[PDB]
Amino acid sequence: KPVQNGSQLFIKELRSRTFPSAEDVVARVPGSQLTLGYMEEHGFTEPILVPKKDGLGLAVPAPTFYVSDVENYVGPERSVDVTDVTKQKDCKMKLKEFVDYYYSTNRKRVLNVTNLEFSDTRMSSFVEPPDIVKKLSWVENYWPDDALLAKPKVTKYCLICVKDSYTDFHIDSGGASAWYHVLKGEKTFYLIRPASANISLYERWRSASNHSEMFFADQVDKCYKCIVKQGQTLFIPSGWIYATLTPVDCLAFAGHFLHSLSVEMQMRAYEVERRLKLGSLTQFPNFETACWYMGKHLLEAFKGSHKSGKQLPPHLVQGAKILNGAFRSWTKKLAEHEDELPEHFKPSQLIKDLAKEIRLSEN
Ligand SMILES: O=C(O)CNC(=O)C(=O)O
Repeated sequence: KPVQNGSQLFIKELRSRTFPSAEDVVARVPGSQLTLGYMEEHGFTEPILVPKKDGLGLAVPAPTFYVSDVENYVGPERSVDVTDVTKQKDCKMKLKEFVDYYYSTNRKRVLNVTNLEFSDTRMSSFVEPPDIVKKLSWVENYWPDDALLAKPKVTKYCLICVKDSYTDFHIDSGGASAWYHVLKGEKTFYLIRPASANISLYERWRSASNHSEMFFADQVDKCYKCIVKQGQTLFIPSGWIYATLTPVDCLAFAGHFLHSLSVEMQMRAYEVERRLKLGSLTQFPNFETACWYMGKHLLEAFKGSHKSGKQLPPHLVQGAKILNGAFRSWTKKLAEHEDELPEHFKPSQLIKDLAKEIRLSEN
């Protein structure tokens, strides 16, 4: 039976299939313990489920917030990306038209909105990302408020998924990490660890002509099933390959971020991404610019290291090496990389300044 990913038959079969529980890799942590200390101690290599919002500093509206309200705050005439799940093709319509669809009592289509970034709408002020995200995020920490280049617009997403909707396996753009909060309903995540062969398998799969006919989880040793219920929050680490299935109508909020715990994986994903040459819809805008700002901050931290005699932790120094490599790669090359370079940056001087500083540290 040659079925397509996201088809009614596929979903039907996917619902009945058995998966190792995410009990094996996903840590349950109360909102208050999810601190910079916790993250630094553990290294954010595994998904984290926070069952209850308390202590997260997450701000969301009450579950009494319906799809019709989203239409009201966002704007019924706003253009929105809509995935037809069963075709696995994307299209664009008015929010009001999707809403009309959502409230139909005989939907003949399976349609989701998963790309709706609402930072530029009246709905923005109803949602604030978890404090830990603000703490880890490169953009939040290191992208100046007065920058000439617009911040990456990936901070506040509203997701509206109907029953039996499916998003196929993917790595988030930029190897970015993610938080997902389920406001109403539930969402099932299928989580695959970014072990080196898994990433390599994922690239070959995603680049195969007939990937939409192949269930990726069939190719890996372990694909963990994680149900995220109403009121719960999931944090997905850099590089994890995941898909989702929505067992009932679901409303969720989400955001993407880069952080210093996963410099290596972030660059890896980015490289996979630039090879696949796909997407251009869910892409992490100005990933490279965020890296440039981080390079600057690093050079500024290495230097402060001389006034402190307090060397930099190994993972930052190794981050420096990775970013410097990427910097060298993007420059003297080539003609589109320049478009992501922040004002008043001297690419050549930063690179040499960082190489020396890394040199000094190792010595
Ligand atoms: O639909 C999905 O599960 C994938 N979601 C996204 O990448 C996002 O916008 O956070």
